[PDB]
Amino acid sequence: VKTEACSFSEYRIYPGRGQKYIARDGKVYFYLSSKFASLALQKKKAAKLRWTQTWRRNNKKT
Amino acid sequence: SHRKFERPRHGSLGFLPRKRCKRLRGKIRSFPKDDKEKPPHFTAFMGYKAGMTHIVREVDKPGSKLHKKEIVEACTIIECAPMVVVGIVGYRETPKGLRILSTVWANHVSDEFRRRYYKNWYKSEKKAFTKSLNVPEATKNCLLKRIEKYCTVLRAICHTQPSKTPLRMKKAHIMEVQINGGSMKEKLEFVKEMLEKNLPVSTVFNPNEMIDVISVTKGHGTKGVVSRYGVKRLPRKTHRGLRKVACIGAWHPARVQFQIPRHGQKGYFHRTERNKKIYRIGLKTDKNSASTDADITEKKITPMGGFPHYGVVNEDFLLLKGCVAGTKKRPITLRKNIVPQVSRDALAQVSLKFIDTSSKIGHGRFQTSEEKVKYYGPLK
Amino acid sequence: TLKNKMRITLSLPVGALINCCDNSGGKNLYIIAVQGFGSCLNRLPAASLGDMVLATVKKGKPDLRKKVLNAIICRQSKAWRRHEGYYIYFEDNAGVIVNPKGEMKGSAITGPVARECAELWPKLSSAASAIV
RNA sequence: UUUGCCUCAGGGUGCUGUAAACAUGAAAGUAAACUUUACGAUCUGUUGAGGCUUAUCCCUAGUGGUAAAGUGU
RNA sequence: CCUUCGAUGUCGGCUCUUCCUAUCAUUGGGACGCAGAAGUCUCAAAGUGUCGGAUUGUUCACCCGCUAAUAGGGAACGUGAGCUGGGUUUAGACCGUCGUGAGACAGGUUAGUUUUACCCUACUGAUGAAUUUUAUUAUAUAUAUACAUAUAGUAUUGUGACAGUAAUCCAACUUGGUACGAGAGGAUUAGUUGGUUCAGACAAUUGGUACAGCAAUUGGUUGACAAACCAGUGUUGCGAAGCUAAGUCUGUUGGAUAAUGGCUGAACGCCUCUUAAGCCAGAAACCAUGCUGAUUAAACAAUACUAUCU
RNA sequence: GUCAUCUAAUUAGUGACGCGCAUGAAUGGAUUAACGAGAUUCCCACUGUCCCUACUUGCUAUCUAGCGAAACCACAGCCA
RNA sequence: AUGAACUAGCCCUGAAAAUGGAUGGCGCUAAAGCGGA
RNA sequence: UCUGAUGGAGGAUCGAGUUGAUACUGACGUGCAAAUCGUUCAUUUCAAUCACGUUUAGGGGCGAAAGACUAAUCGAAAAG
Repeated sequence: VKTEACSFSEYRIYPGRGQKYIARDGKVYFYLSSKFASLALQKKKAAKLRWTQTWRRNNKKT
Repeated sequence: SHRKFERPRHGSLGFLPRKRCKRLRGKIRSFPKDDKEKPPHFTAFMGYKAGMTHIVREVDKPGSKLHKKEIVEACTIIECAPMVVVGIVGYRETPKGLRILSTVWANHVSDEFRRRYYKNWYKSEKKAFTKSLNVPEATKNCLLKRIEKYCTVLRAICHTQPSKTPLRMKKAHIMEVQINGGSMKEKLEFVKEMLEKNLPVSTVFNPNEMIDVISVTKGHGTKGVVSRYGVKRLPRKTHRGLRKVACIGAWHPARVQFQIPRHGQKGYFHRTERNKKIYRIGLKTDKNSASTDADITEKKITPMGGFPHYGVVNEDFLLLKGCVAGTKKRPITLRKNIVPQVSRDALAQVSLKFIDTSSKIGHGRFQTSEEKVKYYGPLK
Repeated sequence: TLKNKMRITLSLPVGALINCCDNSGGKNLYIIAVQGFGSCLNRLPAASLGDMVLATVKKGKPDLRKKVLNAIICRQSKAWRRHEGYYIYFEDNAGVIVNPKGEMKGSAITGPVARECAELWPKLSSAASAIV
């Protein structure tokens, strides 16, 4: 099955699950859940969120 | 004088009285009309509501704005462990309705079946169906011949097997499934052959078949007229509260009409909903009941973490398109359509590409626990 | 010429101020009515992506203001489900000014346009730059 | 109402977001001794940690329990 | 001026239901000054629906707009122990006119307490006994019996009298730029995909909700850390579960008819749908089907087991 | 009232016009900055006022032990 | 036995209203209706 | 004439308290109460507020004027 990738987190979005948000410039974002959508809409960078894959990769932790 | 502005009435008068149902089990008001040409067959089944998931399927509607895209559909899982056929009832037509000639039983009935006859089975000594099961085959065949001679409607008493389900309830659910099909003799023989064996869902129904569901809706106790009939809230300035109907009738007749919405019981109603399509009949034996030809992943229907408030579906099941009345664990009767449907939707062959089994608790991101552990790697 | 829109969640009831997202001259559109809305006692007429609405211009060219004119919604901020399985939404509500027949009064569309609006209105899609 | 159930525990599934403690660990800078010693929001490692998760979540012949037998016919 | 002055709460709107038909739309017809399209007249028909707003206390009105249509009416001018209180209609006050004046004013303006249900019934839901002068659409091994049969307790599966009842309308495209028409234009019907309003459910997903839970943080307080606690939920993020719509699913086909058009066919040698006898086709109407209830039938059946019992 | 303006739409508001039912000069006329729990129209902000309601907290209601009124009452209480 | 034109008995049209409904009700047509005896 | 300080005026401003009572036409309306409760609101250097004392008595008083008030009694109190 072809899954997509979250834009805030890196989690795989399986069909029928996520939500889309397309910005003023017209470039699309996919969010796995209402939580990630909430953080991305408050414009929190995933790099400073300790549990995110971005943070894990940034601190060479994976 | 007349209403200034017309608007249709609140709610349907065809579902009155909105009182609690007599029983928890859905009850067929009427079976599909018998066609003498078709070979004898069962017309109904009973399962238990496990939960809901969603599936991905490829549309084949020419001229539809979807057509060749893959769409997501909500589906209800009904755990359908095989029943046991235990008895036969014959009905004859009289000007006063259908009259039972007699009901004959099988030679052996399960304790699960006998439990339904007891309020306190544990402290009884379970004497039910103990000395009437030793009737001679001579009188059994006599009663069967009389049924064949005089009866015009044949029904098979069959009961579910709640032990195969995660239900706490142990006493089986019993009903009679009308045998529609050939002649009276053929019906008699058809049910006599399987007078004691299991009746799986596969024999009763097929995939891609439109059926009807009979079940009791989810209960809500007494509800106000606003939530029970959809009446409009009164403005905020209303002196004695706003969640009510303002005028409950004209001066005359000097009575309240039965058509006026009032507070009362909401939910726990008996509903018969038509045209739920069977998307898949999943088998207990196979290990890929939730797999598709575009998934090839070895997985079963139960979502990762169990079905919330229900358990694990370890038996046969069917995937119904759409929603079904009742709570989880509710007994749900499935009935063949009153007349066979020939519409494009009824005749379509659903070909699903993906069946979701992520956790229905929270927002699950994985289809399998193996996938979750593979993603996370080792932990503490 | 095919009006099988497929139901989209109703946003933008009557009285909504949305952007114009076109070079006609108007800056915003004040929704006056929704085409095809029938009868329902206290129900406000509300529009979706591909819907044609009646609107007036509250900011823009004086030749565009103080008049009843047709518009088509192109961007809707209320999340709506497309049948692939996900939900989608823009930030701004936006529609373009059109002829009653549906042809744009302006020549270009500024931002993105929803695919549902684009397939309903072809010349609007031709004028659009990015379709999402 | 004893292959049940209740209970607690273990496991699962989730929710939150990385616990306390320790570290000649970091830290804008500061002060006090003849290169070290003190103060320091905050940060890092152990630590996707810790906490919580049915009370109406799921699984377990896992622990402990499962009480007087009163009334009517 | 008949009833009410030891008081029947006096406008409108909001809310909600039901009814009428003198039918606005939808169904099926007839006529036309009817080519087509649009329309007008008219029949059977009340099943379904009759909207959003600006001004005005307003009914009415009148505009803007959607619509398929925005028909007209009743129910104590339906509906104030349902609300509201804008108006009217007490006492304050202002203006104009009238009055010598106190004051008057279908002249205007501003401010001005809206009480009670726990009773009976009705209605909505919720328990529930009792039911022999009672009931029976049978029961008996191709054969009798009402001069009969029937106890009762638990329990299951049923019967289903009777009552209620539900779906509705639209668009686009194809038929078709076709029939028709000199052109200009331009169908009906069927089909397809959608949608409105309504109804019944449901929560996989999306959203909402928070005195499950985690985390952050302000003021105070426990010597500090830790742990907390107080601030009528201290305040914030996220927030499972459960509810929930703004989200998702589902919403038949038969009979017999009305109008009308016909058949055979006299009366009346001909003719005539019958304004005789005898027939046919036929509508969103009707009755069923399907659905809901059935302590609405003080209803009943089959079955399982049993009570010293017979 | 008529004409402008305000709105998509104005029996409202404002600006004008004035043969003014029945305006008008300490019955004070006209105008006025500042002031007003005064009357009124519009705009921005704002929002559950509304589309269209849903969920939730406290206190009641509810069932129980205890305590325990009153108003009203010819007789009463199904309808066409 | 033809065609008319009148006449008057019963019947029909003209004949539409709001809770469900009333020759008093049931019903009645070889009347249980209408006019007599 | 201008600029910076100083100074601390005013029936000046905000605002608790006091003194009142705008709105919800909220609750209650068989009230906690024959006028209360909640939120909201007005008022705070002055024509300010409070206490006690004292004066004015019924066709009389007293009235920054509502026919207001004069012991739940006022377009003529209460008692006989």
